[PDB]
Amino acid sequence: LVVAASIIGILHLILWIL
Amino acid sequence: LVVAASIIGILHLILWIL
Amino acid sequence: LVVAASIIGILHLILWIL
Amino acid sequence: LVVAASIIGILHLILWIL
Repeated sequence: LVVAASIIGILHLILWIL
Repeated sequence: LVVAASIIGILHLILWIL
Repeated sequence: LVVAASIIGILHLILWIL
Repeated sequence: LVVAASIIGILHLILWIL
């Protein structure tokens, strides 16, 4: 769960900045 | 907490995409 | 961190629904 | 991951309130 949340949170957070 | 956050984060993230 | 994130995530998520 | 998510979640959450 931490590995998946880390991947989705990273890419998910980047998309918000864009 | 991880199990609940994982369920809410998954469904919660899906709702945003829609 | 999990205890705090759980409290902020819970109340933080509720505020979004409202 | 928890240390990084905690830093990004904290500052990331503050930016939303502003």
